[PDB]
Amino acid sequence: STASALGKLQNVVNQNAQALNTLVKQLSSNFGAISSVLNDILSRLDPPEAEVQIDRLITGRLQSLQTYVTQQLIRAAEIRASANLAATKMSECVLGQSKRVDFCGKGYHLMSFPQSAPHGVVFLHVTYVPAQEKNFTTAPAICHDGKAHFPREGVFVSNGTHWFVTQRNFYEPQIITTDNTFVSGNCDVVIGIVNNT
Amino acid sequence: QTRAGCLIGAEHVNNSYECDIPIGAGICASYQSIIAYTMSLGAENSVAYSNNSIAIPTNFTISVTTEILPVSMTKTSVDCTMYICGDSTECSNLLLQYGSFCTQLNRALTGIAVEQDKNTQEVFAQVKQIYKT
Amino acid sequence: FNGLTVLPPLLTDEMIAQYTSALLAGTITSGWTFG
Amino acid sequence: CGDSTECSNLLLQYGSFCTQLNRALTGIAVEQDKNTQEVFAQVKQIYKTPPIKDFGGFNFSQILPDPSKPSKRSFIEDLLFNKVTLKFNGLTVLPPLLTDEMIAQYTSALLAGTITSGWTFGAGAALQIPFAMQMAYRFNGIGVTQNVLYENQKLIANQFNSAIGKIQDSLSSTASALGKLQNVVNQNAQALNTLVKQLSSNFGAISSVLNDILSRLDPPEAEVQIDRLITGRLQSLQTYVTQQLIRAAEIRASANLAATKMSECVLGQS
Amino acid sequence: GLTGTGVLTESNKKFLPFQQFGRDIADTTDAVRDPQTLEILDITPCSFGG
Ligand SMILES: *[C@@H]1O[C@H](CO)[C@@H](O[C@@H]2O[C@H](CO)[C@@H](O)[C@H](O)[C@H]2NC(C)=O)[C@H](O)[C@H]1NC(C)=O
Ligand SMILES: *[C@@H]1O[C@H](CO)[C@@H](O[C@@H]2O[C@H](CO)[C@@H](O)[C@H](O)[C@H]2NC(C)=O)[C@H](O)[C@H]1NC(C)=O
Ligand SMILES: *[C@@H]1O[C@H](CO)[C@@H](O[C@@H]2O[C@H](CO)[C@@H](O)[C@H](O)[C@H]2NC(C)=O)[C@H](O)[C@H]1NC(C)=O
Ligand SMILES: *[C@@H]1O[C@H](CO)[C@@H](O[C@@H]2O[C@H](CO)[C@@H](O)[C@H](O)[C@H]2NC(C)=O)[C@H](O)[C@H]1NC(C)=O
Ligand SMILES: *[C@@H]1O[C@H](CO)[C@@H](O[C@@H]2O[C@H](CO)[C@@H](O)[C@H](O)[C@H]2NC(C)=O)[C@H](O)[C@H]1NC(C)=O
Ligand SMILES: *[C@@H]1O[C@H](CO)[C@@H](O[C@@H]2O[C@H](CO)[C@@H](O)[C@H](O)[C@H]2NC(C)=O)[C@H](O)[C@H]1NC(C)=O
Ligand SMILES: *[C@@H]1O[C@H](CO)[C@@H](O[C@@H]2O[C@H](CO)[C@@H](O)[C@H](O)[C@H]2NC(C)=O)[C@H](O)[C@H]1NC(C)=O
Ligand SMILES: *[C@@H]1O[C@H](CO)[C@@H](O)[C@H](O)[C@H]1NC(C)=O
Repeated sequence: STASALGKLQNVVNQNAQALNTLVKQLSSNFGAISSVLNDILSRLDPPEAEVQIDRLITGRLQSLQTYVTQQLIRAAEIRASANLAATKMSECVLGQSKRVDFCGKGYHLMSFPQSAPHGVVFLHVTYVPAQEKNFTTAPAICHDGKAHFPREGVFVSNGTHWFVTQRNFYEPQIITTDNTFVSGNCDVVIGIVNNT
Repeated sequence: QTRAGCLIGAEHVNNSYECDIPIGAGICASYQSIIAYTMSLGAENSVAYSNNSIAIPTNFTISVTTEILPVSMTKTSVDCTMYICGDSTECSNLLLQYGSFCTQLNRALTGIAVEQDKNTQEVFAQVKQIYKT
Repeated sequence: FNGLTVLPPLLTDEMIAQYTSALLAGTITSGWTFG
Repeated sequence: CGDSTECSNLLLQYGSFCTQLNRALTGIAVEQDKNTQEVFAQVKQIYKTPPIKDFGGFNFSQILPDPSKPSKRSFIEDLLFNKVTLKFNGLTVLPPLLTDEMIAQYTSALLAGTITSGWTFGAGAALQIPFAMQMAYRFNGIGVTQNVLYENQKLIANQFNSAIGKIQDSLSSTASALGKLQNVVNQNAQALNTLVKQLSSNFGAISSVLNDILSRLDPPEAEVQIDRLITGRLQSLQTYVTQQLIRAAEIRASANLAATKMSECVLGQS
Repeated sequence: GLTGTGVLTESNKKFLPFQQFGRDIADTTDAVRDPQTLEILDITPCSFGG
């Protein structure tokens, strides 16, 4: 339904067409000579000054052609940079799972699929986005029997009355056991430790 | 009167919306009549920080987004002695005394074309076998 | 025209479609192992 | 031409070079705006730091915005802005789209988000988290167990505060630490200055001013003299434009790198 | 004998008693001294823009 989502490829095509059009239209300029067509100059006067007129035409057309070529070189360099980036993206986000944040997609990357387009490529990135947050009270460690317990993976939370351990990215409370925690030191130096069992 | 100059034909409002048509110096205009205003950088919220409170998600969503990248452009070729002389012996003889300004251009264009082919090949040819579902 | 020519690309669009199909089938069936 | 009818009439037969030059410069300007916006606009909302600040003993007073100053900039930002320091002849300078206040607002939003919510806000909705626990996660991410952080909290906070103070003093006292930005400013100014200076050249004509040539000769050779000046000035202007294009490409590469660094190192751990 | 277009204003520059006119940089005249009143004026180019 929505159009104008492919602005970049369209811009590339338009720039190339515009450059070609201006180059071909430059052929209709006098550059100070008596005419813009070489056959009439040849057919209207003797050599000794035909050389003068042709020199004017030649220098003008050379300048135009050189300008065109230089612009083309600059544009090609830019396109090559973009293509290198695309190759890296397809190597990293399609043949594997990427950890560098926001490189491909917004969220936590899962996978990607490529599709072809007339002068480029389109990636579809699949990402995981959390939602429906909730708020809890938390502590850094638990003091029990004069020892300090920390969680292996997860974090301590409480709903107001009891304490649990959860993984960081999904609410899933569990009873605090000696298997999901480890011990180090005594509850004296940790700021914010709480009493529990 | 704006820091970017002077503007006639549009009305200045005190609101602030998303930018449609950039004008400059932090202001832009849009169609409603035509109105000019100051850009809004986004919404405004204050996350509720505290030293013993945490927020944990309870659900998730799966999202799909696009990314578009150009990889190549058209390969073009131009001939000097036809472009600037158009099959004239006298023009060719006069151009001859400029050295080589036409070997160079052809070399440049050919290099560009070969580069385009290499670009496409390295982007897409990433596998050794053609797998089938 | 006056000496301006356009050259065709080496890889036709059918071949590019075939590459994309191969990549997508590989990632659906085997995961990241085929990389 | 500089307001000479004869010069304009002679120039009329040179084609459509002006469209090309203005088109190139317009492309450059639009690209500049896109560069800035792409680097800095990494967030959707404008977060705000809470009025009460107890970040486990860590102290951010040097980098948080100061409402006292009209600039609404932090201490370090003022030092940076005071460190580097800098419509005449048919050439003009256009203002940027984003003012400095907006850049400061973006920077403040990023800082508040990362201090208050960790790396969550870069992948959805910001989630509150006490700062010490965030630092514990960050240690756990480099192979050191979180046990270590909580038992050495005060020492770590002191080291961080001292390092911030040291970087403040080093930046304030020592100069020539910002060579790149000063270099960019100097290059732009020098290019413009030499382009203006080129007006006084002769290019083989009898004089460098159109009025004298017009008022001291009949048209038949006055045309030749103006033609020589025209071609010389046109060539100089072309040279300027090409140099600008090269420099712009280089700056675009640098800006892309900056955006990648901001995304991968401020919104997450690398 | 010094010709040019622009807008003329009053200026507070102090010409040392033998100069006639001043330029800033890149050889662009900025101030003049009128041969009769012997006071320093200021020249500003007439406004333009796209
Ligand atoms: C968890 O509880 C806190 C505090 O009860 C909630 O904080 C709210 O924050 C907004 C924005 O600062 C205020 O407008 C509300 O008044 C606060 N609620 C209060 C004070 O009860 C917070 O929204 C809750 N939810 C989450 C996910 O943190
Ligand atoms: C916090 O969670 C705990 C466990 O999910 C809740 O305790 C349970 O509450 C239900 C509701 O009546 C009882 O049927 C269970 O027997 C309780 N479990 C135990 C072990 O006693 C507790 O009510 C929650 N607190 C709040 C404020 O919602
Ligand atoms: C977290 O913040 C709270 C409130 O800002 C701190 O509670 C303060 O503790 C001190 C020392 O016990 C008391 O003198 C204050 O009266 C308390 N504040 C209030 C509002 O009651 C707490 O110390 C902080 N640190 C934690 C909980 O580890
Ligand atoms: C956690 O429990 C311990 C012991 O069960 C508490 O330590 C006692 O604290 C009181 C008041 O500070 C002292 O009078 C006792 O002598 C302490 N007993 C021991 C064995 O140390 C500790 O205060 C509790 N923590 C909290 C936050 O209430
Ligand atoms: C998580 O979110 C999903 C969708 O956002 C919830 O699934 C919806 O549940 C309602 C009521 O049960 C249905 O009417 C919708 O049709 C469901 N959506 C889909 C796509 O099936 C889901 O219930 C949420 N999880 C929890 C625990 O509430
Ligand atoms: C955070 O560090 C700043 C350093 O800039 C502290 O501010 C200084 O505090 C000392 C002692 O009060 C004063 O002598 C300085 O004049 C202050 N400097 C400035 C620029 O105001 C600040 O106190 C520290 N934060 C806390 C909570 O102590
Ligand atoms: C040129 O002659 C006029 C005429 O006298 C001078 O103007 C006089 O200047 C004096 C000096 O301030 C005044 O007191 C008179 O009132 C002026 N009179 C008139 C009619 O202008 C002028 O100073 C002379 N300029 C020179 C000598 O450079
Ligand atoms: C609103 O806009 C009007 C005119 O655009 C202006 O005079 C006024 O100061 C603005 N602010 C308020 C609060 O009315």
